[PDB]
Amino acid sequence: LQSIGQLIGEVMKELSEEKYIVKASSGPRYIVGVRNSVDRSKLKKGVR
Amino acid sequence: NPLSIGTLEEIIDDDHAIVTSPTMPDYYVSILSFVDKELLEPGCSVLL
Amino acid sequence: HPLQVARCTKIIKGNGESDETTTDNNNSGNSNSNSNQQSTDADEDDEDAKYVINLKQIAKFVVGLGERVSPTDIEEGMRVGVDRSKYNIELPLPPRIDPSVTMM
Amino acid sequence: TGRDDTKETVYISSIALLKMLKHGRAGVPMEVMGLMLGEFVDDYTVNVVDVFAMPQSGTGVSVEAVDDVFQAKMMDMLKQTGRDQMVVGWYHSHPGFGCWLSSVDVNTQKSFEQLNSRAVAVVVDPIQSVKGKVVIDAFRLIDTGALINNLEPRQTTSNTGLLNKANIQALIHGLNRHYYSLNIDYHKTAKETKMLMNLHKEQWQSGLKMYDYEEKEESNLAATKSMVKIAEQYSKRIEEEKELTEEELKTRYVGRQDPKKHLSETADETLENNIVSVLTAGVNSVAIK
Amino acid sequence: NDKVRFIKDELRLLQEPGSYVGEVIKIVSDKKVLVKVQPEGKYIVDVAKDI
Amino acid sequence: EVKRIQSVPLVIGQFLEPIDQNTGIVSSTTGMSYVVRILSTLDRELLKP
Amino acid sequence: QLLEILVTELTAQGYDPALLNILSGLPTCDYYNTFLLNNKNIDIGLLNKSKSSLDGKFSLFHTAVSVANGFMHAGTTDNSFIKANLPWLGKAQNWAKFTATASLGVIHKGNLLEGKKVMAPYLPGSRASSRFIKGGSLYGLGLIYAGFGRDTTDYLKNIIVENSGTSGDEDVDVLLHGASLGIGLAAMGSANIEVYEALKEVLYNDSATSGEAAALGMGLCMLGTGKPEAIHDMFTYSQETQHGNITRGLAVGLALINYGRQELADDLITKMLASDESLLRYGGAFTIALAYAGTGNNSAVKRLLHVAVSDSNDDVRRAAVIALGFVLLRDYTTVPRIVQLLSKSHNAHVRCGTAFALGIACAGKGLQSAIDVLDPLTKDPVDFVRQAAMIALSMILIQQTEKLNPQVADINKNFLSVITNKHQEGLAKFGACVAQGIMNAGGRNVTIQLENADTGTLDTKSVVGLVMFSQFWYWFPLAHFLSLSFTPTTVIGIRGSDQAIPKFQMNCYAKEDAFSYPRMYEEASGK
Amino acid sequence: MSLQHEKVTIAPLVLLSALDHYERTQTKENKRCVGVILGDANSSTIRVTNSFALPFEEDEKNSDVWFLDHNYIENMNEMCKKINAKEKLIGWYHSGPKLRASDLKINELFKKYTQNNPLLLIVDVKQQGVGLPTDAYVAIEQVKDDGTSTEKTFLHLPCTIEAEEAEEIGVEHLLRDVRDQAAGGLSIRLTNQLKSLKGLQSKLKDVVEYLDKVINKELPINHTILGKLQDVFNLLPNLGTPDDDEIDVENHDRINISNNLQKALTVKTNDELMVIYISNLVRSIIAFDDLIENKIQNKKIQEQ
Repeated sequence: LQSIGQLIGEVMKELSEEKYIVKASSGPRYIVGVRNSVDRSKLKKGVR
Repeated sequence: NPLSIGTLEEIIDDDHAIVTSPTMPDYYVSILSFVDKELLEPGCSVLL
Repeated sequence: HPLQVARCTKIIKGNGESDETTTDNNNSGNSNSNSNQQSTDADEDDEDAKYVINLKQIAKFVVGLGERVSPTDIEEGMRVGVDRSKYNIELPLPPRIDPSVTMM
Repeated sequence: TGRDDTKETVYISSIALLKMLKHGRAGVPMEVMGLMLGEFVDDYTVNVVDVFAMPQSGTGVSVEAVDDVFQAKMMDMLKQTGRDQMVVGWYHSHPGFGCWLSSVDVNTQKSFEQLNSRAVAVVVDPIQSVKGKVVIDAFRLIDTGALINNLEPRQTTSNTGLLNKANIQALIHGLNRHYYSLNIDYHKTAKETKMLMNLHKEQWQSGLKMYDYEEKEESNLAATKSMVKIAEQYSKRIEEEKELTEEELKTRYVGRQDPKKHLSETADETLENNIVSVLTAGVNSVAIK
Repeated sequence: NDKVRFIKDELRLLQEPGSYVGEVIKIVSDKKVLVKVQPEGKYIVDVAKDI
Repeated sequence: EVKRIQSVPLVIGQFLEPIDQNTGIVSSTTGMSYVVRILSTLDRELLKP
Repeated sequence: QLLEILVTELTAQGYDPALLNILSGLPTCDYYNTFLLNNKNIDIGLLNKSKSSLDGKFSLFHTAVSVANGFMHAGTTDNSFIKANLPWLGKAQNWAKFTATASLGVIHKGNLLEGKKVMAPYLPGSRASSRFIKGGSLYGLGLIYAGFGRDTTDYLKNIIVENSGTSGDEDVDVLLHGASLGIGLAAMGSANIEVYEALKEVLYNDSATSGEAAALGMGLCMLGTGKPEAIHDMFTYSQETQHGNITRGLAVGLALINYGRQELADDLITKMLASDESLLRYGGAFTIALAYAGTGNNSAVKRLLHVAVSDSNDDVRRAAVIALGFVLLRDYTTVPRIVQLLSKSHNAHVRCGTAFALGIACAGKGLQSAIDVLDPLTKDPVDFVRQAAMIALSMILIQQTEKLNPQVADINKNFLSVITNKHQEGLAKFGACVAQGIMNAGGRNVTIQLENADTGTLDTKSVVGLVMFSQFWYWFPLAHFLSLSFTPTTVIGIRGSDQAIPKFQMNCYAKEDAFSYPRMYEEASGK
Repeated sequence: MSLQHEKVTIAPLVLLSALDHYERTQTKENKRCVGVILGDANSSTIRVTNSFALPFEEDEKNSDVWFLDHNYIENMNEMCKKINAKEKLIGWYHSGPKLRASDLKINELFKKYTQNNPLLLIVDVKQQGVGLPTDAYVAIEQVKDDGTSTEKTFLHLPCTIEAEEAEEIGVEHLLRDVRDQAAGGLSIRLTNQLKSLKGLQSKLKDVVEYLDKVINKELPINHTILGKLQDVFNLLPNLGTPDDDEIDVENHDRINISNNLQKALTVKTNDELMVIYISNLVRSIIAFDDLIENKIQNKKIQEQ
């Protein structure tokens, strides 16, 4: 209850190393940030 | 202010009505004001 | 007002739904109990016929029993009024626009 | 008559600001509950010294959303450490909506009015706040008797009378038939400020710290080429640029998003950077050996 | 002074809320107009102070 | 201050046309067609299309 | 001060009782009352339109109209305010009601014989409903008898020791706020130490409203003494006390005490701007203002100018500008040059203080250049910038005909226009109404004189008027202190042999109608 | 068990809370505010997320007497798991600034609520240091060298303030000062560079004093300090090597690029001058025109 859910999208296109175009399942396309925790080597286009 | 367009589907005989909005939801509303159910008729567009 | 209008699409009994799942199995809990055999940790939940409604934005919710009527009066295929956000039957609505139509 | 009925200046301490943001942002997308503990003085001054978060409720914010077991226990703990204060209000969030009280929240204010009739209700959005001045407003009820007979306004006397407001929506409807809004005043000392400014000793150690010189050369390289390429852009600007009306020249020769301004910034960042790098190097030479 | 002031005034416009966009279908008799808000439904709404 | 709003998180939309240099009309990907203010010292030499 | 010691010396030398009575101030009051009594011009039509627009159902509106009309009918006892605004006065509530009782203390100013008598049914022990009426009469008494009566002080001192043994009741607090302001005025420049002790108790209760009132009341009395016991007490007590209404008042209160102290207040000033409370830096700005007033000092002009810009609080900016025109009082033509930058500002509060500064500085006589500056500030889209400019304009161009100077014509119609419209904001409405009251004060024969021109030397009383006047944002009825800065302007022939006013006529090379009274502000039956 | 505490990140919530809490007990004159700190632990990065007071007394007559209420620590745990389960006891703040040996024994107590070694977070509330508003130490137990016994001791482990993201918003709101050190423009960093030299120099002065007291006043040799100093002498720049010579060539390389930029601006600044004089040229003509134009205006009034 204190951990809380999360939202899924897919990387629609790489904007920058530190900026990504994701398409949310909820609805709208977003520009998001990259957390310290997720590495940019993992990030790429078309990955969930 | 503002006033949303509505439509009057039917009148329920207890000074209430069933209305259908331009938004996806539909709603159980009270009949109010100077306009009565005698002055209304079903299928007429009404201000909510 | 406003009670957003929904409609029953399923009678899922309240003691057959398995609201509790610590000691209860999904198929049924006892069929007339759910957590009245548990009083070792104090949690209470029984109810009869909780219904699944379908909203007109097409979202489904398990909602309350009638809070201004008896649940006998609320049926499968009967429209109902539920709160703005607290989604719990207060008032039933007739089962559709069927009277008068049929009788002609 | 009777009560003064002028809306308080709410002075929220630094501790209480940051604490509210901490519990709100972890909890999104959900509502949060909590009680505000302070001291009330004067006839219109509440000082909200501290807060405590009431655990996350399963029905959301309502009039049942304080459990009396947590509440009693929680205040009892403040009494054992001398941090004790009195409930002077309550806070709640709407996580996705700006500041206002729904029907339920006003009804909660009616309950807190019973306990203290100068009570505040503070609505904190945790995510909409990027300044942290914004989307925090406090509300306090104005008497019911006051509403009916049109003696409702009496909040404009005995304040600054500088008001800050926006939105019609729920906000305004809430205002007319119930409560009155006034800005959040922030109180601090220079000991809280002093703690923030420091961020270790590596703050100042880094001024001496010199990067890779591989990086400096790269930055300076990029900048050199950039100024040539923007000088050409600037050459187009002065291609003639003597035809009438300044506005038609701005659009035509790209005087909007000016190449002269762009050259200027580019030069200055690089000029000043290399100034510090030569200085810190020279500092290093003489100082160590 | 001109420059700092402008950078802050554009920020103030962002912070204050959105706008939408309709087209006037007809004029109604309370000094309101029937607008069809183009991406949503209709709203009947009061004139401006310039309109 | 402005730099922060400029930066993430953002919601994508699509520029339609100007209606004024400092107010344009867009449509968001949430589904809502919004009239929106344009921050100055943005490239307006590619914004217009 | 100088009058009081001179009366004592001449009675003890032995002197005729005419000269002695003159210095005591009884004949001068009387001559200027008679002048108002004879030449006053009432406008009822201003009251009824003012009233109508700015209803007394709304608390902020009630405040503007009340102050305006108090100045309108000022200096003579009159029934125009009372009769016209009789259902409207009954429309008040809360602290707007307090303002309205004290509005009678402006109206009834001088008329010394009738002075106790006129406020009498509104006093404690004649009133038994509304605590606001009981409090606002004592302040209304205080205003009438300001800098006059040494009889009056004692009545109020009796009330004060009565009411400062009690603090637990709200009634007692409202009542003792009006006693405490009243006594300061009544003993303004008396420097009497007994007044100080009585009101130190009032400060010491930690009351919301009587503590601010007491801070102001004690500095008015110890005006310009620079006594080091006072200097210690009020500064220390602002650290101790963390009620922001009291802290503010002690800071303005200190500014008062250290009037005309010059560089022997330079030590006190250092400490006030080095404080971390926004209240003390605000009152630091008037500490420079009053210490070095009307006098060229390098320290004074440079420090305010620094404070105005550099500070990280917005109130402190606003204040330092108002302070700048107090330092540059005598050199009142140089203020628009400096404050052009401050009119042009990005800071709302900077701009608000700029309008007030011209207001005060160039108050004393027309200066067109100032107006040219304030014309943009009138139309500025910050609301409180509007409120400040609307007010300031009327003080500079005070009681001059719409024909004599055309600029007056525009400025009057602009205040009216604002009042007709209802889409205008409340702050804009306040300033407009109030400013019209500043134009049309005293029956239209009064001006604000910053100094007496038979000697060219500053009037002690006026300077202190404008500091309290300027502060009204944080405690609406301090507008009333403007009484001290208006002075009737008139020649009064006097018998040197009978001491009575003769009628006779003089030659004056003049135009025939340029210096006649302005025309009327009424027309609504033409429809 | 783990010995993992290598980096200690502090939320600014912790430093302002310790400031309040000292004053809500009113401890003074080497009486202390001892409370708990919560966060995450059993990890390479410790994030100190929260702080609370506890009941606590400090006796000046003997430092081995203090009070602590155990029942308070057990009851506070129940509550905090409901607000946030990512919060757990990770150790204790101590007001300081003086670290004592009796504090090792308080330490043992806190080792019975957390698996890891407890973190003792010295937060100076008296604000005597112009830097270090956090110093962090962790008790570890090790055989000390030089014929010395097993000592239980508090070793320094790196800490820095870094702030949470949710905290940040308020940090931005409350800082409305110009910031003398913020790392800004040319101006801001010339003020820094000077500040930085006096910083280091004072730090260097403590080392001198320390060394003297070892052989004068016979301080205990702590060979850890002395080991670090061997490497200080071993990372000294030595002149006359080809490295130093390349660095002096590089100062000219960098100043070379600075020179080209300075010329380029001289053209912008002269561009602005040219453009004003054109305006003034025009304005001379416009002002001249008014004089002619009056005649034209005057003539109409007479006619009409």
